[PDB]
Amino acid sequence: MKEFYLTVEQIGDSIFERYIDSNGRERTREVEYKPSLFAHCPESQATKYFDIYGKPCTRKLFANMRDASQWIKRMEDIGLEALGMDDFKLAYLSDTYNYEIKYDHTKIRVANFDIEVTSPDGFPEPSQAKHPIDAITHYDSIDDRFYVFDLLNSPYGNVEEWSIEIAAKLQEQGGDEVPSEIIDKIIYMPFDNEKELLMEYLNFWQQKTPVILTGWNVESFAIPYVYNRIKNIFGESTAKRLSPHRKTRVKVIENMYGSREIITLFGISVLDYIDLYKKFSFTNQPSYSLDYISEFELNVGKLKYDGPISKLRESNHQRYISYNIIAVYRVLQIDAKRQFINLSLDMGYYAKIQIQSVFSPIKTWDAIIFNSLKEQNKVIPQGRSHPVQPYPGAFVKEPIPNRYKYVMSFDLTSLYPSIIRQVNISPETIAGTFKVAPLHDYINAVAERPSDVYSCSPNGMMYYKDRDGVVPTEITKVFNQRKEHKGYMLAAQRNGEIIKEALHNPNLSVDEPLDVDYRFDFSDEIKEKIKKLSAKSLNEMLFRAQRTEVAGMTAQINRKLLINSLAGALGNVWFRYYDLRNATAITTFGQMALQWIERKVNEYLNEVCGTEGEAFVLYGDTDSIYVSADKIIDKVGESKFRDTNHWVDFLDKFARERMEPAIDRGFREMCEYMNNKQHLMFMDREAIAGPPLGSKGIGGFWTGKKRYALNVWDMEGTRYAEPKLKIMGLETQKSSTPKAVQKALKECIRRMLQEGEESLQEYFKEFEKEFRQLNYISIASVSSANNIAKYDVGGFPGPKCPFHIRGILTYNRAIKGNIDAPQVVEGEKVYVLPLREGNPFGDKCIAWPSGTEITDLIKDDVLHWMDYTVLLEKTFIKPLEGFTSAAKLDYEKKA
DNA sequence: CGTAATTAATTAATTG
DNA sequence: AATTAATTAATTA
Ligand SMILES: Cc1cn([C@H]2C[C@H](O)[C@@H](COP(=O)(O)OP(=O)(O)OP(=O)(O)O)O2)c(=O)[nH]c1=O
Ligand SMILES: [Ca+2]
Ligand SMILES: [Ca+2]
Ligand SMILES: [Ca+2]
Ligand SMILES: [Ca+2]
Ligand SMILES: [Ca+2]
Repeated sequence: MKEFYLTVEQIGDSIFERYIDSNGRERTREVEYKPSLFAHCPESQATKYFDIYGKPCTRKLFANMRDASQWIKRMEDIGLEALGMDDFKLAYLSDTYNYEIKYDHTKIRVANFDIEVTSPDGFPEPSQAKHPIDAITHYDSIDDRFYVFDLLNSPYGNVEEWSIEIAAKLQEQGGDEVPSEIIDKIIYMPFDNEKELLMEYLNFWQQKTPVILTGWNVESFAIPYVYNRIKNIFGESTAKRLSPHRKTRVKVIENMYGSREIITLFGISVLDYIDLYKKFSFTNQPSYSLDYISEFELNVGKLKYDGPISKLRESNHQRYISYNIIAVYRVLQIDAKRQFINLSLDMGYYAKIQIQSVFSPIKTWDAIIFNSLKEQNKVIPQGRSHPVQPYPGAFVKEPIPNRYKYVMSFDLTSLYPSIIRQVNISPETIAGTFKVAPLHDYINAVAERPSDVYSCSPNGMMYYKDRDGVVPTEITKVFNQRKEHKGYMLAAQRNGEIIKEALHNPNLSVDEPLDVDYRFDFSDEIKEKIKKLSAKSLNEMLFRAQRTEVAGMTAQINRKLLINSLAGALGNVWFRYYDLRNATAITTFGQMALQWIERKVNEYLNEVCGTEGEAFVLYGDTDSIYVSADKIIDKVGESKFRDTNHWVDFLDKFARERMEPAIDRGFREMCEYMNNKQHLMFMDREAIAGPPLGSKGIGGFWTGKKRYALNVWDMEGTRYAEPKLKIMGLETQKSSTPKAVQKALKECIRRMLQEGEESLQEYFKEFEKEFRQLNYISIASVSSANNIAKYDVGGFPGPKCPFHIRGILTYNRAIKGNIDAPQVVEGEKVYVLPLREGNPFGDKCIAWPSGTEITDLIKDDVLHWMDYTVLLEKTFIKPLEGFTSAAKLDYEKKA
């Protein structure tokens, strides 16, 4: 097998590399890498190195990395461009791995761990690490074992050994319910004192040094805590042994009185799973406790205990250790499902960056582009300083607020990267400019044809057609990868719905789930077999389909983010190929494409239909159009339909056979009009939406831009077994909306679109009757807590203090002089509740850290002073008022 | 050190 | 309540 790197670092004039060799064995080497950079040279100098603009460059080979770096500084001061990859580890990696990397994950040491620290005086700050580490569980991917380091004796208590027997038993049975599938994988090690525990953990770490270090919050708690505790007890050089090169860097953050740190461990790539989850999951969560995320992703129960966590070891060491192990295993479970580590390795190795650089689209693209250009013996430009400037983006149509009964939407395939490729937008493909007519004139095809020679964008930019830009070239490759995974995801999704259909009529038999790969559409033979399966076999198959869909979702949506990020990167001053003309070309072409196709669809739909000048396109946003289908249904006649699936079939056929071909012809004209390099504006039907046939449901509605709801029966080829609500922007979608309110408003929308006005009125009353009985957490608002210090005036709200900060300031006054009540962390999320006037908290609202029961000392008071009336009006009634007024409905029977 | 467009909620001040 | 502006948070794309 071909070699691949694990980690790369620059220490002085040396590159330190851990790698897998041709026999699949982990190795380390130190290389005195001699880098190269380039300067522009007179034409009269024969060479093989040119910049992206085809200007001649001469290579300077340096004795070592410091002198290359020194050369750059020198070139800045003179004002002469120093060209080349100035990040030397990428340059090194590009030389040492002169090929598409094929990697083997089973050889990569992936490690997650977490630690427990008992603290009788509040949060144990990693920067002081003054309390003993009393448990560590460290899972090693290569061994596939959980190494459990348990402290038996501590200042805060001497405890008995942990029983794997009791651990294994379910909680019903008085056990700890450690999943049976990992029981046999636990290697348990108790210790007499903290010193040998830590010493043994160090040697262990030396034997089994992580390449990928992960876990939950490990970068901000576990890593810095372990590092500092070992430092205090043993000394810094001993703590440096966590780096396989005995080098670390401590980053210090703020913070008036507060101080937290982040350790960089040279020779390891840290991918904190919270950070992976925030970047790659495409959710926004009310809370980021592992308990909250585990429940969300895996549907597992919260890790319940009695007393505060600072007394859990003391009172129930057994559960203390079991919960430590499970916590570690839950992250593993989440990744088994989400597959983010895998995604990181894929992207990292494709780009030839340090794996931890996947968090950075700019860094990622810089390497991809560098490698792509290096292969052709071309030289990359030097990074330049730019001022930050606002620039124009997408077009959003103003909709008429209303109910819309039948709606078909259409959306463009991967729009921005498609524009990049169609127009040939790249730093080196710029050809010139033309005189700019109003966008409106290009939309209406009345403006003069910009160029007969070059590929054009309505912002005035012209690009060469006769060669390919590095940006179109490299975005195309990732796009194709994205396309493949999306294919796998949609088939998995379609397969899911087939299984869902089959669950309506489950057969009474004893059978097994079928052995199938879900990334592929079921064969007819398979579909026949599915119709004779039992619910048990069907339900298990469904779970597997859904799991396959999720993996395909991860793979496709993150590749989409990467490619869409290149379009954005053109507008970030830190990107080497930053150019606002190129960013503008993309967005302005986009604005044209959408409005252009709006005109074309209306024109078409007026011809068929036999109408004159009706606006069929009700709404659009960036790359999408929403088409009122009422008149399409009208022509054939609503009474002509047997059931819902009949008119859904009808519209589906009409879009596929009539609309898409008319749209394609429309965009081919535009491409010719802009003289583009390649036609790639592909717009296909997305949603078919409407009320169930024969019902009083309204089907859908808009309140304004970026705010609507649709009852969808078919989504880009997936025919649902049950209609799904497509709700965008509305409070049902916002993480700041109370949990119970999100559900109530969703059922409200469901009744409106599927059942009608009378049904809505029934639910409203029922919810209102039950509101005061719901759990206070489920009805609390949520918000991020930024700038708490800015508005804190002696514990009281300063000028312009936001409601949610006011709440935090009310919290902080309530918990003064109290050690074991949890503190609100700057930047984190908080639950928020209104308080009735005359409350003893002295203010109108209170806030406490999200994902946690409010501390017992004031829970009783908060529950009693909650303003349910304000709460209901603010979070539930006001949003519904907006939905219903837009849809011309009443939530209460009007007098 | 991917982007812009857009909403809703809330504070301050003003609307004779 | 009802604006206009400014800030903050959170979406859609
Ligand atoms: C989601 C997203 C979209 N956009 C812009 C660029 C997209 O091409 C355009 C349309 O967004 P989308 O339609 O959401 O995505 P897409 O067209 O790029 O990909 P798909 O094939 O699944 O439809 O909006 C961003 O700039 N950043 C983003 O994060
Ligand atoms: Ca814990
Ligand atoms: Ca799209
Ligand atoms: Ca059946
Ligand atoms: Ca879209
Ligand atoms: Ca599509």
